[PDB]
Amino acid sequence: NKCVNFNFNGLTGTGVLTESNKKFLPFQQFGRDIADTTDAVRDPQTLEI
Amino acid sequence: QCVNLTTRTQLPPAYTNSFTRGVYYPDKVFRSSVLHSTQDLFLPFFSNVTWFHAIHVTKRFDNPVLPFNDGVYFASTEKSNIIRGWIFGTTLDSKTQSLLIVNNATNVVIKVCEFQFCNDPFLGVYYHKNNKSWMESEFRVYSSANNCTFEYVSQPFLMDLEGKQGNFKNLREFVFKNIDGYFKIYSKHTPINLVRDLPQGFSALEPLVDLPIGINITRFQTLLALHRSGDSSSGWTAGAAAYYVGYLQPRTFLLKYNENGTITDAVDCA
Ligand SMILES: *[C@@H]1O[C@H](CO)[C@@H](O)[C@H](O)[C@H]1NC(C)=O
Repeated sequence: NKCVNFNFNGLTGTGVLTESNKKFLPFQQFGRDIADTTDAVRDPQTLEI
Repeated sequence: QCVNLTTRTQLPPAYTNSFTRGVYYPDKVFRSSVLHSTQDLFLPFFSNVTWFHAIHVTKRFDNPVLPFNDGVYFASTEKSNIIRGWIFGTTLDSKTQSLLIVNNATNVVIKVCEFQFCNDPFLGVYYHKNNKSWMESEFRVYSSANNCTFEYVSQPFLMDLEGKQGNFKNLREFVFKNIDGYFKIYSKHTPINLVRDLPQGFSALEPLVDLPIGINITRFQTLLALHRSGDSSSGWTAGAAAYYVGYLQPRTFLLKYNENGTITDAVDCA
């Protein structure tokens, strides 16, 4: 809930992280919206999307 | 020690048609409700794949030495876990570094080692009439192995090994690729109710492992179990089993994802 510069397993970006209702598959790390812009990320430590 | 089995009838080769098979996730990037174009090594739709059979009825024991051009799609319609693993290399005689992936009765072995692979690698299961029980008895693949770097052994389990009767039930689809010095294995697996064919339909393979081996693979062979309960080269049964081999080529495919991340339809542009 804050503008944060984040780095998730080499994926670097800026933005606010919020709880998500999206359900990722076990083998999927991050999800891209249309146009291949990062939209969601699974934090590897606790596998929270 | 190895023995080259005899009592094996020679037939031509056979071939079959693969209907929209050999599709995996090209990348590890989750996409949901999207129509993605991707260029990569795929198995073309409505392709012809080499058919190898293992039937009791001859005994049709197929385990030839197949090339490995740029990747292989390997499907297996099995009932009693006859196919056990694979071997990949260049010369297979410990001159050059080979790879083997085996699934014996207890463990899953993955070695990248300098094996002196013999002409007829296989495994042998022994069946006891005194008390009906099947379990691995013989492991004839490889003679010697001196220099090697990469091993992996999985936590011991207990495996069926028993020979059922009926039609094939389990479809095992596997994709092997060797690129950037990475051996990439995609796998997936599906209950079937056919008798003799390799189903139609769609199913996207998901990646299973990425071995960082970086060897030079040009040929490979499958290795599958035989049943015993004759001589050293005659006393063995095959067991119902079939497996299909295809040969990946660089293609554009236009994949469809669901509202999920799972690939629910693809089309070959060429
Ligand atoms: C596709 O498979 C083989 C490839 O060697 C070829 O001989 C065959 O005629 C082609 N068509 C069919 C129907 O198998």
